[PDB]
Amino acid sequence: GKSRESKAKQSLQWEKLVKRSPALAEVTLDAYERTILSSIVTPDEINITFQDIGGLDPLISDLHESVIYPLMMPEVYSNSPLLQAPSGVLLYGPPGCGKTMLAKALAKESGANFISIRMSSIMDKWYGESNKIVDAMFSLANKLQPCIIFIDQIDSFLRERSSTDHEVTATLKAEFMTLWDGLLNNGRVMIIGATNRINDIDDAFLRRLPKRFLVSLPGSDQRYKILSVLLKDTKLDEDEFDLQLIADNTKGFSGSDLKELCREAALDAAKEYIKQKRQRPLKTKDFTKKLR
Amino acid sequence: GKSRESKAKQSLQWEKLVKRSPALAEVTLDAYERTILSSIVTPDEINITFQDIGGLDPLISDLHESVIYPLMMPEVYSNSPLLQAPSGVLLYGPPGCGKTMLAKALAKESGANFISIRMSSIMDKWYGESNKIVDAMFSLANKLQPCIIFIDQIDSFLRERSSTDHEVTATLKAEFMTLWDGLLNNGRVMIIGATNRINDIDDAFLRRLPKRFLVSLPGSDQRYKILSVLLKDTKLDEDEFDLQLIADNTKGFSGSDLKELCREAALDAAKEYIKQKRQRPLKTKDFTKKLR
Amino acid sequence: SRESKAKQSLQWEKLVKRSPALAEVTLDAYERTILSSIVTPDEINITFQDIGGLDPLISDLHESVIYPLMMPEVYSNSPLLQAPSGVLLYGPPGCGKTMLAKALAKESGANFISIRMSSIMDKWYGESNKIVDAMFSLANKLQPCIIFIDQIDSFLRERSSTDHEVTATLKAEFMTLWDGLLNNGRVMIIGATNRINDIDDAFLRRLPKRFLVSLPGSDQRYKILSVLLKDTKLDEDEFDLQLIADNTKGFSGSDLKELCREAALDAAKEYIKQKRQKIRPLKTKDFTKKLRM
Amino acid sequence: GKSRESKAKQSLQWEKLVKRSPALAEVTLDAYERTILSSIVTPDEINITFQDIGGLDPLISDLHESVIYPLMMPEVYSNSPLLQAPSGVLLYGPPGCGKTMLAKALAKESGANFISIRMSSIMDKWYGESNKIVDAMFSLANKLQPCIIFIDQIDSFLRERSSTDHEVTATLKAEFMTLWDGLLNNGRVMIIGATNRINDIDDAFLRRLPKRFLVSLPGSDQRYKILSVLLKDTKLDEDEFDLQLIADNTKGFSGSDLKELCREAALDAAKEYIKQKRQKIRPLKTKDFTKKLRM
Amino acid sequence: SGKSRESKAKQSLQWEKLVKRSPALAEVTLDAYERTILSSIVTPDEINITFQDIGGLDPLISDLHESVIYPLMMPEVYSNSPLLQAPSGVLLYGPPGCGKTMLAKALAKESGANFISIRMSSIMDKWYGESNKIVDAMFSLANKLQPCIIFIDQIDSFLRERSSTDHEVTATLKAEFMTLWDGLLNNGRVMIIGATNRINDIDDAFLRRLPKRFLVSLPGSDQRYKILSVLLKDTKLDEDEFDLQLIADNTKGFSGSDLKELCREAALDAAKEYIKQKRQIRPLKTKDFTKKLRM
Amino acid sequence: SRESKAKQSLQWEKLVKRSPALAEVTLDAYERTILSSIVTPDEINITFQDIGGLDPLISDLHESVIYPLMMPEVYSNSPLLQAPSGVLLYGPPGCGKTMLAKALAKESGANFISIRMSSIMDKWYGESNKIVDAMFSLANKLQPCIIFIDQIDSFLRERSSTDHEVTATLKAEFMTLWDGLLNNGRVMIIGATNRINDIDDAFLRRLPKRFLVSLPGSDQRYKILSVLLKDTKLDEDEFDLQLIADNTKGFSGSDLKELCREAALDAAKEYIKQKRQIRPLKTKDFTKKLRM
Ligand SMILES: Nc1ncnc2c1ncn2[C@@H]1O[C@H](COP(=O)(O)OP(=O)(O)OP(=O)(O)O)[C@@H](O)[C@H]1O
Ligand SMILES: Nc1ncnc2c1ncn2[C@@H]1O[C@H](COP(=O)(O)OP(=O)(O)OP(=O)(O)O)[C@@H](O)[C@H]1O
Ligand SMILES: Nc1ncnc2c1ncn2[C@@H]1O[C@H](COP(=O)(O)OP(=O)(O)OP(=O)(O)O)[C@@H](O)[C@H]1O
Ligand SMILES: Nc1ncnc2c1ncn2[C@@H]1O[C@H](COP(=O)(O)OP(=O)(O)OP(=O)(O)O)[C@@H](O)[C@H]1O
Ligand SMILES: Nc1ncnc2c1ncn2[C@@H]1O[C@H](COP(=O)(O)OP(=O)(O)OP(=O)(O)O)[C@@H](O)[C@H]1O
Ligand SMILES: [Mg+2]
Ligand SMILES: [Mg+2]
Ligand SMILES: [Mg+2]
Ligand SMILES: [Mg+2]
Ligand SMILES: [Mg+2]
Repeated sequence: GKSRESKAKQSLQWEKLVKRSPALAEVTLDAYERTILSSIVTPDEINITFQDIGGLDPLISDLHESVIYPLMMPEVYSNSPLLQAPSGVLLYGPPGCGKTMLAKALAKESGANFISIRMSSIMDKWYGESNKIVDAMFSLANKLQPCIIFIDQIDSFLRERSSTDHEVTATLKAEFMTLWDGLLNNGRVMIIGATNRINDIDDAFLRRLPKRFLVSLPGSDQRYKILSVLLKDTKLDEDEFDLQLIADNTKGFSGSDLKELCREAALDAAKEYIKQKRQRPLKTKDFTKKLR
Repeated sequence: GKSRESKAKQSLQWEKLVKRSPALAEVTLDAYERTILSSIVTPDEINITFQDIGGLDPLISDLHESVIYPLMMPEVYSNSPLLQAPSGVLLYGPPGCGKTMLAKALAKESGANFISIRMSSIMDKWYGESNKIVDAMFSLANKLQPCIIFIDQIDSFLRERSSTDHEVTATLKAEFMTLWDGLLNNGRVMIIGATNRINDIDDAFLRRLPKRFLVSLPGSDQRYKILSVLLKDTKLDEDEFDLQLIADNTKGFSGSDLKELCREAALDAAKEYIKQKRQRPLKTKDFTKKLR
Repeated sequence: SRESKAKQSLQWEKLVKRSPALAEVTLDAYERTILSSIVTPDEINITFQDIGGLDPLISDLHESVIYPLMMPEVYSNSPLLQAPSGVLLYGPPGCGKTMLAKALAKESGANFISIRMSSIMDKWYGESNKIVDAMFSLANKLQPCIIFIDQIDSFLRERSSTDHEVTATLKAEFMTLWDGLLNNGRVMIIGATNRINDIDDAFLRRLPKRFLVSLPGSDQRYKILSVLLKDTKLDEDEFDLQLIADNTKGFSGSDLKELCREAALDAAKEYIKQKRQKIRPLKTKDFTKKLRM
Repeated sequence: GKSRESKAKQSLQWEKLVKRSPALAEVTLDAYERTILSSIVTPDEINITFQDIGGLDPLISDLHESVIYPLMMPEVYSNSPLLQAPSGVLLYGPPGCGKTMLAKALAKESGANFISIRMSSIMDKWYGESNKIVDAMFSLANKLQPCIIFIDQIDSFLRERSSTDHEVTATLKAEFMTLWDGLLNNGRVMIIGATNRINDIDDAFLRRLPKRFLVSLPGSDQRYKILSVLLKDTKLDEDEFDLQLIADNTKGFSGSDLKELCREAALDAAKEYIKQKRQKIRPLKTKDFTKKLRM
Repeated sequence: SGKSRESKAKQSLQWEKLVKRSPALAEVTLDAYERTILSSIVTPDEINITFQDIGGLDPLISDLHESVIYPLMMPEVYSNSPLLQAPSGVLLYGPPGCGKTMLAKALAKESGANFISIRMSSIMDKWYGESNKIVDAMFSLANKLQPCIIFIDQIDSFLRERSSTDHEVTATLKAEFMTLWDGLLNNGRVMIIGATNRINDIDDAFLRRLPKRFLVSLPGSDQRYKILSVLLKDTKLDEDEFDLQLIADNTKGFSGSDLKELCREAALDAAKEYIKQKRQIRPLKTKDFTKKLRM
Repeated sequence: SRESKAKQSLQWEKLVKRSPALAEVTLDAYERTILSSIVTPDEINITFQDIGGLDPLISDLHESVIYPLMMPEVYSNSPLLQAPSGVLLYGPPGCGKTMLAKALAKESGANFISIRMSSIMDKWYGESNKIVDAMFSLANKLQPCIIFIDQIDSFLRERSSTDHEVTATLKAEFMTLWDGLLNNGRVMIIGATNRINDIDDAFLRRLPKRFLVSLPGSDQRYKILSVLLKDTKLDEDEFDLQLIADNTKGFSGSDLKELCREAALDAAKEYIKQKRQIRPLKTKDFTKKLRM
């Protein structure tokens, strides 16, 4: 971290990481390892928990029973070597499905050390430093034993390797595959991404993500569930309000669609509250006015 | 390089190598040689042996009798000047079929001093350091005479040279090409590489890897073999389990996909046991349920 | 590195024993650094007779390169008969450029500087340039000399504005000493490359003699297979090398060497297993089964 | 000497050392040994005690039992020869975490003779004078049998040797390695060093510092203890003031940062009192500390 | 080290100024290197800049006063709490030309502390170990002249982030500076004050030693108005045509030095006729500055 | 210095006690201040059997150094068996080189001159050359003599124009005096360096015999732990030394001494607390202090 504020952020992240577990006090880091630590996200920083995300009850339960307990509880799962947590985890679906919120909840509830690295922080201007950054990132995730590495926009980073791509990026991707699944066995390291398209991911990179969570468009019951959890603690009508009519009228709708519709429905009456304040339950009419 | 932890790791690996071969104690190493010494994998670090490999028995036997025995038994093969070890070995194939585990078994059981090198330790930002590091790698391999230098993801390291290549990468590849096969002949040093796109490798580098092993997608009997060696030391149903149906129904399944399928079957089979422990024999239904 | 200094002393002693006139020659520090890369004929295991399929190329290389350089009294009558200032061995990979390089290091008798870019490069400022200058000065001091740069398409790559300042200064210094105001003695630069087009034009000019080590023909491949299978037991009746040479279309010398090694291993696997507890004669089925045919 | 203040300080330090140890009056010193004696630090000069350090009580106790007591009392540990004091001690860690506070506590509370030699008194422009200075430093430490040679910022003095190093520096480092752990066995001399860049120290010098104390950035409980120690003999509010929150949100703050925060908090608390006095002190509050603090 | 007759005379003159400034300073004596440092001191007579000559930094000037100057110069007022003492170091960092050396000059003249404005050429020396002795004598002299502020202009170069590639004298010099700045021996009323543009260039251990940090940022609209009003003092201005407010709005992104140059160009263009008459004054107007301003 | 003169008289008296025929030898003032820095056997408390893990090196050092220097008649039959004029106990730090020097000082019986560079360099011009000349003259006069220069790498560093003129003429004088030492008297210069490469090659070739004291092996570390833990009470069953030896990867002799010291302190801290108002040493006390 060249910047002083980056160094301060690194110190804050390291102090919080030591606070979460004192077993990291004796662990000594490298310079690029501290640079990777700069992006480490702590559970207190994340606001979204697994209780916040709804409608994906089969997917949330699958995520729990196949990731959280296999990784954080090796004592329980140590009966066989096949019961370990997988090398990678994939989340794929259409845009606007709240996969980033799923990653936030997967960071928080688990309490696993989380690195939310990006393509920009990995690439460095000097020659050969992107590979060293990737190596120190994997070394840090090995040092922080119950750690999850998260990459958002994984389709760009795990993009298929061709002959027309930049040599720095191809070398970086090959180094990433070497450290991800190579001779040197990783610790309890799980790489996690959210992609709009699964075809963009390389087949070798698709191999390193053996479990894929289809964050599919919610079904009618699941649309109702997400409408309920994204209208929580919203001052609405007790008698007139009916979520099922909105769920039936919203066919082929994503989470972002319902989120923006609820946002507009709240704002149009917040305006009237401001108007009265210058000198509060809603109704169906706001929701169904948008519906046609 | 000059880091305290890296120096301790280099001393540990050198002590392990001296323990493996008492004759190695009297040899001397340069500073760059000590630097590349940190990339050496000792047999104890690898948890995968040759017998953990299934479905590649013809490949295992051919690789032994054509790669390991000519290299590690030179007195036996010294009867003819055409029985030496190949100057290079390429393990290429579709992802999952086990090239990395081939290299793991070679690191554990061949008895050769292994050098698992990634690109990050090779590339250096300073001018002329990467070429000296490659020269030191080859000199160290020559000094530890039955050595193996393994480059996972060798396609990016040995890509087809172009005018658009970075100068340091191009000079790096040319220096590697020179030391690999030049006037100053190497000892019993062999470069083993792993890749998926064999055509991505340079033609003059594919020449230096003559003994190429096509680790292709396993067949039905092969897939039965990986399913059997994956499900060892695990409780199975005596009558209900029918692994032949699982092997036949896993159409187009790589080794890693097979491992993930086995792990998922074990998880849904032992969910109840894990729930009981937090406060189940495997059957055909567990495997076929995750199978599609 | 003490190994480097010991190597320099050993090669200097070898060159002094080879040429008594070299004893009184004094060298600078960077000259000794280059002297670390001197290749003596004792380090090369291969003579010119082991290169087969290039006999016209070998003879022409001799008459145009080795004889005009090693014996200047024979060619001194006419000034046009001077040995070339550079030689390029370009072609497809595996056809035998380093074969001729090792043979020139062994049998020509010229002092050999098989330099690599690891020795030429230096992290400190103004050190790579002085290393190249001392390389040329040392080659001038060891008056019949051959400087070899394997994979020369990288050292002498086409110059661009994106090139590093130290490497641009390096290539310019190489150009200046290669053919500048102060002409060299009997110093000839020899290079090998897979990509001749990547070499700079101002360097391709400085390599006037160009040997195209092309892909071997049928008779050439027969010569390579006869050379590689020398001192190896062959079947008098079954084994016929002409069929094998004809069948191996588009095979370089390295591919033929790998075919010979694999065939010998397949033939002698039973001998190997007996040793684990004579060599079987090599047959045409043994070679042809491995080959695609 | 070559300076009136230097000679006066030499005489004063020698008198203090003679008063501390009556048997030291019979010991004669060389001119270079007197120049080293000019750098003797007595406890009366140091104002920090071990009680003035907070958040390092496990480290303070470990340092005591492994360094101070094995050196100060050898009769308790003399039942076995393996209980002797370490030859060197390295206090390494990020800056501002209390390494020189521990050094001051070692100077005052431990009771060992303390030399806080600086790199100016060691280096000399002449030939061989620096090496004679180092040799006399080690001889003086041996004469003052329970000595501690403290060298603040030992990373620069004991940096990795190289050909680029001046010949006097390389000769100096070789002389230090010879006297420190070489053919002649030292007395109860311990070389205590503080640094921020442990990796800069030579490996051959690092082996001569076998006891290593890592003074890292303070934790939340450590920050609370440090703030409680720093805010002693102050007027604090009985109900408004609460140190726990303030220790909580000062993430990544070293001891120096906490001292600065307390300093500016005291200044802005008393600002009205100074305004009155220039023409009592307001008790400190949590809003006062968190106003200067950036949260 | 190296001394000259003119340098000796300058040191003698500075010593006379110090003795006249404080009678108790006459009884102390100095070393040769202390006298060398004496040449780098600054008296209020040599400075023509007052704290009233700085515009736009009035809250920063008041904060600097209350947190820096008053605790250092009247410890009797602040002696009720030990946490009221002056900071060990103060960093004046910001974009270039914003007024850091203006603040330092006003500090040297109006605060009244013995000011040592040291430059990098007086510290470095080719001879071995002379830089460390120069720094040691600098700190000893600053302790001798008890209220003392040591100014290192462009302190980023002196206190740059240490690395293994640093010269042995540079690294030893910086380690000696860190040892004396805050080490075993507590400094007296000595404060090291440094101006810089590259705060990020400074090592973390040095930034630890400069806890009070002042950001002299680029001036705002009101700040630019105050700077222009200060610069245009004792210069005739048009009663009606001049409008400093509009000028202040249009000079966006200007530092104090840029505004000084704008005023210089405007004044020269105004007085060109007067200079033509003198070779063989018009009051300043808005168009004078506007013809140069590039809004 | 009066103390220096007292030390000189004490050393000369001890030498006269060691060799009765040595009383006749006359001294110069430079020879006296050289004599001030020599070491007698009683000052050394380290004996050859106090060094563990170096018994092959102990025997080689004996047969090539101790006997040829002490018994010249026996080994004068072949010039190869004669004592070399230069011995270099080089190796990694903390492996026993200066302990080997201490044992050579105490057990040889040869007059050991352990000089330091503080006694050789001098500010006055020409005094250092007289010091070195008197050193070699005293080595001549004390007929069995070993000039031990601890850290000879700094003395014998590569000559450069940046070095002082006095340093250059000192190195020239030392080369002049060192050459001709073969077959003229029995004087051998013993050096001990961490970094052999720092030695100037012209001075390096004056040391033909080289002893590599490398990092100890597992068996050597077991022997070192056995030697260090002598006259110390150990548990009969709970204490196994081979576990400590195998767990101390890359540990030098100094590091092993520190580990034993801290383990003994940790085990005896309860007895120390009782005394201020000994437990047998066990494997657990080592392993809690040790890192696995
Ligand atoms: N022959 C085999 N025997 C047993 N298990 C196998 C075999 N091949 C693959 N596997 C299983 O599949 C996984 C394959 O991982 P491996 O590291 O071999 O893939 P890879 O070679 O890195 O793939 P890629 O081509 O994407 O680089 C292993 O974890 C292993 O459990
Ligand atoms: N003309 C030849 N005669 C005999 N053997 C040959 C010939 N050409 C190649 N070979 C065999 O092939 C092997 C490799 O040849 P060589 O090393 O000359 O290729 P190369 O020129 O280095 O390839 P590249 O052009 O990629 O650098 C040699 O060991 C040699 O045994
Ligand atoms: N553990 C602590 N307990 C109480 N106060 C502390 C502690 N650590 C630091 N401080 C306060 O912070 C200031 C830091 O001074 P200190 O001597 O620790 O710095 P230093 O160790 O010299 O710096 P460096 O780490 O760069 O050598 C001290 O004045 C002290 O008041
Ligand atoms: N706040 C201000 N009020 C009035 N004039 C100012 C102010 N700041 C700067 N100036 C004018 O700008 C000129 C330069 O300011 P100063 O010398 O403080 O910059 P500096 O801090 O030395 O810059 P650098 O960062 O490049 O060292 C001064 O002569 C002054 O006239
Ligand atoms: N081979 C060994 N056998 C027994 N004890 C050893 C051995 N090596 C080291 N030790 C112990 O560790 C300590 C190491 O100090 P020693 O003087 O041997 O190091 P050194 O030779 O000075 O190393 P360097 O010169 O590289 O600093 C010794 O006091 C000794 O007690
Ligand atoms: Mg792979
Ligand atoms: Mg070639
Ligand atoms: Mg300090
Ligand atoms: Mg300035
Ligand atoms: Mg030693």
